Amino acid sequence: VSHFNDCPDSHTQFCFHGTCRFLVQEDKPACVCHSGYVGARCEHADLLA
Amino acid sequence: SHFNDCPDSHTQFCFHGTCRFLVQEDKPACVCHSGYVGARCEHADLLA
Amino acid sequence: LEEKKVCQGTSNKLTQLGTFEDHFLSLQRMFNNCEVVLGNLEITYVQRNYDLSFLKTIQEVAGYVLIALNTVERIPLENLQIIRGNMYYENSYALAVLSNYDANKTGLKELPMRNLQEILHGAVRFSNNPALCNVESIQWRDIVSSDFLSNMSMDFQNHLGSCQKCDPSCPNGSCWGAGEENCQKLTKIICAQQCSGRCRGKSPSDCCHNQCAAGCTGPRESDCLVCRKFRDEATCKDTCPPLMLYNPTTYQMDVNPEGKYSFGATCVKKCPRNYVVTDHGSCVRACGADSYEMEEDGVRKCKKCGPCRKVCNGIGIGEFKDSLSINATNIKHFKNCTSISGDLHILPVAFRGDSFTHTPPLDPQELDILKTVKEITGFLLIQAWPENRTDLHAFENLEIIRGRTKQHGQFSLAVVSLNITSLGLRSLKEISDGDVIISGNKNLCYANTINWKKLFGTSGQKTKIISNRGENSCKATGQVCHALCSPEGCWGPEPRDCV
Amino acid sequence: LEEKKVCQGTSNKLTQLGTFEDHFLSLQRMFNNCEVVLGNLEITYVQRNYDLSFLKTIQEVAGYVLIALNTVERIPLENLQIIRGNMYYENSYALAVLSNYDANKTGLKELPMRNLQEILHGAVRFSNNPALCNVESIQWRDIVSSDFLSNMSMDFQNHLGSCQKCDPSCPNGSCWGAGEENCQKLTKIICAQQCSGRCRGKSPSDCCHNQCAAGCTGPRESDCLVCRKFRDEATCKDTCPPLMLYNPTTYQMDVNPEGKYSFGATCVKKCPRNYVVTDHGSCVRACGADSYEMEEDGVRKCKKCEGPCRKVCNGIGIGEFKDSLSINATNIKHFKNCTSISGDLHILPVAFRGDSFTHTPPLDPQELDILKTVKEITGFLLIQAWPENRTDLHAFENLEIIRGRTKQHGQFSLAVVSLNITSLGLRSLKEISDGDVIISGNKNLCYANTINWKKLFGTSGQKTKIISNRGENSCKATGQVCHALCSPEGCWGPEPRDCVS
Ligand SMILES: *[C@@H]1O[C@H](CO)[C@@H](O[C@@H]2O[C@H](CO)[C@@H](O[C@@H]3O[C@H](CO)[C@@H](O)[C@H](O[C@H]4O[C@H](CO)[C@@H](O)[C@H](O)[C@@H]4O)[C@@H]3O)[C@H](O)[C@H]2NC(C)=O)[C@H](O)[C@H]1NC(C)=O
Ligand SMILES: *[C@@H]1O[C@H](CO[C@@H]2O[C@@H](C)[C@@H](O)[C@@H](O)[C@@H]2O)[C@@H](O[C@@H]2O[C@H](CO)[C@@H](O[C@@H]3O[C@H](CO)[C@@H](O)[C@H](O)[C@@H]3O)[C@H](O)[C@H]2NC(C)=O)[C@H](O)[C@H]1NC(C)=O
Ligand SMILES: *[C@@H]1O[C@H](CO[C@@H]2O[C@@H](C)[C@@H](O)[C@@H](O)[C@@H]2O)[C@@H](O[C@@H]2O[C@H](CO)[C@@H](O)[C@H](O)[C@H]2NC(C)=O)[C@H](O)[C@H]1NC(C)=O
Ligand SMILES: *[C@@H]1O[C@H](CO)[C@@H](O[C@@H]2O[C@H](CO)[C@@H](O)[C@H](O)[C@H]2NC(C)=O)[C@H](O)[C@H]1NC(C)=O
Ligand SMILES: *[C@@H]1O[C@H](CO)[C@@H](O)[C@H](O)[C@H]1NC(C)=O
Ligand SMILES: [Cl-]
Ligand SMILES: [Cl-]
Ligand SMILES: [Cl-]
Ligand SMILES: [Cl-]
Ligand SMILES: [Pt+2]
Ligand SMILES: [Pt+2]
Ligand SMILES: [Pt+2]
Ligand SMILES: [Pt+2]
Ligand SMILES: [Pt+2]
Ligand SMILES: [Pt+2]
Repeated sequence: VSHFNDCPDSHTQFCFHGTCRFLVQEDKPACVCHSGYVGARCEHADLLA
Repeated sequence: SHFNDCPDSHTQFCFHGTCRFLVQEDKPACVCHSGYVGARCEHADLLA
Repeated sequence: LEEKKVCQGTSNKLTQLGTFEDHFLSLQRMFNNCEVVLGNLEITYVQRNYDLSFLKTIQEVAGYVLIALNTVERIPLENLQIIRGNMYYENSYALAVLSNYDANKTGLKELPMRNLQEILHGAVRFSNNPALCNVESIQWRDIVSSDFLSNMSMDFQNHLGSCQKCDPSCPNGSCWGAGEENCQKLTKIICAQQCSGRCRGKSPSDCCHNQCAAGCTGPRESDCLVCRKFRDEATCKDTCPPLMLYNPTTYQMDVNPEGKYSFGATCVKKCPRNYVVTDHGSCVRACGADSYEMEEDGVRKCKKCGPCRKVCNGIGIGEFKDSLSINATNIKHFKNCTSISGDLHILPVAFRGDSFTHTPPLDPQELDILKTVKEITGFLLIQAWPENRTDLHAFENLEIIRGRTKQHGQFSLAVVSLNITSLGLRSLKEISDGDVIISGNKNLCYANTINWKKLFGTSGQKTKIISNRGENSCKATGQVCHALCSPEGCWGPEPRDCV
Repeated sequence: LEEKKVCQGTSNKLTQLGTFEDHFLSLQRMFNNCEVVLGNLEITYVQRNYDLSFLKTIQEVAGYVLIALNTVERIPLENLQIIRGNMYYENSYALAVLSNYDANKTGLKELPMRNLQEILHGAVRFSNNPALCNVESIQWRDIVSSDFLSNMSMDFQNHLGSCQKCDPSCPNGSCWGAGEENCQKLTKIICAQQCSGRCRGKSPSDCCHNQCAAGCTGPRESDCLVCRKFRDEATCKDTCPPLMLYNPTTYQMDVNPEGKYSFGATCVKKCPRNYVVTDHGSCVRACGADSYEMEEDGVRKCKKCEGPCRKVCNGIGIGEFKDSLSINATNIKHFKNCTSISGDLHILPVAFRGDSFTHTPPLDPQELDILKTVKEITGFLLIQAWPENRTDLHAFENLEIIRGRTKQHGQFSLAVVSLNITSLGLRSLKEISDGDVIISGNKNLCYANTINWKKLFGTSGQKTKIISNRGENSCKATGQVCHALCSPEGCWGPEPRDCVS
């Protein structure tokens, strides 16, 4: 978007369960987890399923 | 003057010295034989 | 005597949890009626018109505070008085407020933290908040430890303009927002020289007790706003009153009738359930290298060995503070452990290897190392297992899972989204506390045969064992407990799989 | 860090040790270069013109201060700063100045305690000091505990004419003597309200740390004149820094690099070898009722009793024996089947003879054999009497250990004096952990010298004083040396089994 931009897709994913996006102002990658996941890298399942 | 004489000399208050009454402070005190210490001259003065 | 609604906290940093709305429900659920935050407070991506009024109850935040990428007009953290900063953000900050707006259109306008009197550790940073009003006028030298004021790399702006000037009744023109309500309260920069901590005013009779943080309503201990270190009923102590006191004229330990135990940052009459009691009148989650555990008659208390069993740290602490899972790199350290002080995580990353973290795949065979682990003090979270392993054989000797620490504050054992056909947990005889969730294992067939209640050791423990392999299909394919198992089910189809 | 010379102090109260001439010597001997009296400071019966200048070095007194029946004119306790009051005189006073005058109203006149600024515990009591000057001007409200001011019994009615005027520069005409240097230095009543204890001035910037006793030279915790409780090297602390500190965040116990051990009123880096080390980071004299002492590496620690363990018995001078002078009829009742004595054993002549002042029936000498089961004595063993029908310390034939955590007169762990025994007979004795040994005045004793006492000494400094018993040349003459089979190092008797090796 405006705060974000593509993310160099490495062989091993940065966001285990969601998509990466590079946010411009902080110049670093972040995630947008798939429903049912949490974590800085969307690595945990919300056991509160 | 400051001293009198001790009461019921039963047994003995002082173990190693003579008993004397302190007229003033109103109470018995002791005078130990050389080589002893204590309010009742009960202890040998080990330091020697 | 006077609790205080406490809650978990989060660590998603700049990540979004699904849609804005989804993300928002997650936030609201994690901090609803919360007064104390043991973890961090992360307010991110909240959009315009979402009500954050529920945030008014937050009084303390133990970790750090991250406010970022919010377009909402106001974040009413009106009662947050303290940010301890036990754990930081991006290595240096206890308070980070970043990029709060969208396309130079709308953004975070007001952040009325008129009671934020103290930040014990860590620095503060503000960046790209083009609509934030007033915060610039704040005198941080009254809130952040001097040994942190230098790491402060802030930068404000008024590219919104709809900013009102601080009320004329404010100090040196300092405020957190419009109104006299939001004027900045000074409590460390205007104090009388003869004073150590915070103060009510500049009067020598207006100083606070050393154990006071932020400010105080009086000159005494029971008169603090928030406690510096420990909290005892209604007092702030540097350390909890010992259960025993030494007697200088007895060379003996006398029993202090006014003694209490250390439990986190609070002193209490007796340690809670499932914690260990030490010789020092404190409640710990793990003993020392030399000690072990004893109970059945009283409370689990540590002692001391020489044939002590090997105790290895768990993922999350020790040499694995920022380690996501058991992996190729670390699996060596769990050498020949019998007990884990902490938790065990096994995520899919462990098998794929991880670039961003320089970790190569883990050889499935390696997991057999865990066969010596007989007990786990924290929790066991399994989100992945080697592709061709029928069950969790590597844990078939695990006897006790204590739950001293739990996933998301709730779960003690979490087995989800695997392809195992049976559990295999043959030795699992006790799950001290915490809930058990075994879901999304499409081919898992014996889970429900086990009577879990018989393994629990705390009230309220429940299970969530659904959406695995359908009972009907398990029966059809004949995958049920062996004939010699009329008792409490089995952990697999095998005879030795029976409870 | 201990920076002052100590000494024992006395407990003679109003008793006089022989002739005024002798009495003085003891006094002079017991306090000569003393700076800290661990016990009581008793200056009594000192006569006119006797030099007491050796009292200028005294700085503090743990127990009480008794000044009575002295005709000497000046008692220069010029540097005494604090009287802790750990033990009282007459059950109430930490300081008692009583009847210090001869016949013709001649007596003590100058008691310039120009530094006495604190009496932590106990009341003060002046009385019958016909010649005592200045002292009446003293304001004891800045010196004594606010809890004993009413327990007070001051008085200084004298010959106003023989007493000089304080001095212009004295706070409320308060002085201990003539001249400025004796004006009553104040450090409590003149404090800037907001302070919690002694101060060093009237200003709010001028007051002492909460732990400072008497007074201070700074505002910190290392500027105290003297400490109220513990002493941690150069600081005064409410408690010694614990070896372990709870970690509120991680919920576990951390190691405190500032950790120290609590020994009496000090914070030390290590506990004394003879002492027990508890799990609370402190040196103790003994363990609990359902435990015992274990040896390991070097430090001695306590351990829970596996079963109905070895029975321990309180000694004389502790517990229900705090005021017992010796094992006696009334006592014995409690010393049967004892295996260890936690504390001390005192055997005085009073035992067998009986005391009427404490209605203590005579003792049956035969009964002391119940002690035969005692193998350990935590403190010291003092023997001043022994049944006449015994030639060796029979009842102690099994004693193997004397730790000496406590010592008679602060010096001895073994004191056998003036008995009629022929041989010690301490065949099992294997260790005297601490403290000196004295064996003297036993006219018939013959082998005490053959023992290699230094072999039984587990603490540097320990020494023996084995004299005035039955002479060596006399013991040899009647052939009372160690047996031939004792080729080794001495014996405890003449028989073969009294040998050491
Ligand atoms: C597999 O196991 C190994 C070992 O258990 C584990 O390695 C650990 O990786 C983490 C980071 O992933 C290391 O800790 C980090 O070290 C960096 C040093 O540059 C620090 O900067 C980090 O601090 C914070 O700030 C960083 C910003 O610069 C962030 O990127 C970071 O996330 C932190 O917020 C952090 O301390 C750790 O030292 C190693 N351990 C060892 C001994 O190698 C690995 O991550 C595991 N892999 C997986 C995916 O399970
Ligand atoms: C009371 O104590 C004093 C001082 O004692 C001394 O100092 C203490 C701090 C300790 O360290 C003691 O161990 C030490 O003795 C006694 O007075 C002192 O007596 C000694 C005699 O032993 C004098 O020693 C002198 O030494 C020089 C050589 O350096 C000789 O030439 C002298 O002939 C003499 O032996 C010492 O001068 C003296 N101190 C002074 C200068 O005042 C005192 O005797 C003692 N009272 C008693 C007997 O208990
Ligand atoms: C947000 O929290 C409130 C909490 O309301 C009550 O008071 C809290 C201190 C705590 O004790 C809660 O358990 C109480 O319920 C929730 O409001 C309650 O909702 C329930 C139904 O879910 C209802 O029966 C109560 O009457 C409500 N209490 C009130 C406000 O009067 C609310 O549902 C929570 N929403 C979330 C999870 O975001
Ligand atoms: C003999 O032993 C008895 C018992 O311990 C002693 O009696 C105590 O005497 C003191 C005197 O100060 C009292 O305070 C105690 O209360 C007494 N104890 C009991 C229970 O009677 C007695 O003093 C001893 N005889 C001596 C000292 O020679
Ligand atoms: C002592 O004298 C001072 C004058 O310097 C006075 O302030 C104080 O009140 C007096 N103390 C008494 C006895 O009240
Ligand atoms: Cl490591
Ligand atoms: Cl490693
Ligand atoms: Cl199987
Ligand atoms: Cl000196
Ligand atoms: Pt959550
Ligand atoms: Pt700043
Ligand atoms: Pt204890
Ligand atoms: Pt045990
Ligand atoms: Pt003495
Ligand atoms: Pt008085």
